Amino acid sequence: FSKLREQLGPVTQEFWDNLEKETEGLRQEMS
Amino acid sequence: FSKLREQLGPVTQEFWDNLEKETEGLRQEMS
Amino acid sequence: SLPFGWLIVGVALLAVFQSASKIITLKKRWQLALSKGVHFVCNLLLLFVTVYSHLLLVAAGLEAPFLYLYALVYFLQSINFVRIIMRLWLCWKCRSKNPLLYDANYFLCWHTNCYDYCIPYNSVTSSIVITSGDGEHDYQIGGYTEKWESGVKDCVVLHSYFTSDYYQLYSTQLSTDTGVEHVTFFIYNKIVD
Amino acid sequence: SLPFGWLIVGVALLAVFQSASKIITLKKRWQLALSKGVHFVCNLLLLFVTVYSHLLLVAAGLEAPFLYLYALVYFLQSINFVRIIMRLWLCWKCRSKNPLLYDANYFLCWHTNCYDYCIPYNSVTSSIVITSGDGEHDYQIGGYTEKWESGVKDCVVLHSYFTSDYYQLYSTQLSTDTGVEHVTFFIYNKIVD
Repeated sequence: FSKLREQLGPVTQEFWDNLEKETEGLRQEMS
Repeated sequence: FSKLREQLGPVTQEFWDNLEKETEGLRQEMS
Repeated sequence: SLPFGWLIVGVALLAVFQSASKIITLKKRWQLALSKGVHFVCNLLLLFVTVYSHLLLVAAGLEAPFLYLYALVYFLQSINFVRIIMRLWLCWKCRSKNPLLYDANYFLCWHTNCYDYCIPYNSVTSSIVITSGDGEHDYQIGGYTEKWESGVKDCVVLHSYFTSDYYQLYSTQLSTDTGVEHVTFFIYNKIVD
Repeated sequence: SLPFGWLIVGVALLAVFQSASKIITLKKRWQLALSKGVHFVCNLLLLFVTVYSHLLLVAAGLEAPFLYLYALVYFLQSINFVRIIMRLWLCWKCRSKNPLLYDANYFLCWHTNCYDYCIPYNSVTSSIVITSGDGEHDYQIGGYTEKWESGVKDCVVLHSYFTSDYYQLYSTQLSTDTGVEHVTFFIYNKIVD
């Protein structure tokens, strides 16, 4: 279970970071 | 809006207090 | 006639949006806004599928064993509409959009000339500690953070839908008092009258 | 083979439970348990209506222009299942049921012989203040309250799904230090490694 948790952590973090990068301009457009 | 705001408060509070009262034994039964 | 397939399309879209709303992390402000927007779309889709299935029942003629259920849905949705109105009024009172972004029961607020601070808070306590970290430079309660724009006030106020409780600044803990470098603690005692 | 009327019944029940879940106040512990149970029932009903409408589409033969949608739902639901597992594991790590009851990103925890404390917390801060009120005697952070059973520890730990950060007790503020009667403040500095 520990290996799966270690895999899951950075994957989730990098997904949300990447989503922020690709949506930065659009979120500026709403503001 | 001021009157209805003062109306809503005690109504919500007393509803949740009553729902706590009538469900005390059942919530004990889960515990 | 009202075709049955729009009910299936609405159910599929509602499932997509509800499942997406279950898994959005609430850490950054844009994620909070995204989660609130997705929840709003979810509620609109739920209203659509409820009303449309009720119309399908009425056009079929089998609505009568479901009148109590649909009336219950409409009553609870009316309550939710009133709750959203109260949330908007809390945003107006706090002079902030944070009551829309956060689901907290209370908001600790104070006014400065350049900023209105509104921090989520869980319950009416007899004291409140505001943590201030320098250079980011921020105010923090319960792990909730607002960017520093100005100093603290001697009086802060905890707002809910129906209550407001005022807190007076009693003590300022510096790094020489606590040992925690680059951090100040402002301690507020609840005003009783 | 599969009647269309069970989809309407499922939609009506899902609407009832979703609308009820929107309006449960999260103040007391039993309300938190009730809200989580209602959310669990909501997710089960959502799974039912999704799978059943997909079966209606397959029995009709019109499933294909919706497969990408339904797969999406299933994929998202899979993630939610994993998330629930992690939440349960957090309950195992915190030795508490509070991660199930609360939606917080972090939980500040410490172990005593008679109790395991687990208080919701929003983010990893450089310091944490635990407020202790005597006689109800309780610990409090961010308005979140745990009933007193024992003393503080010199080290507390903030847990999330993937991280653990340790905090060392640096300072104890008494009423003679702060002026707030019947209240103690325990100040913890984050241990840096």
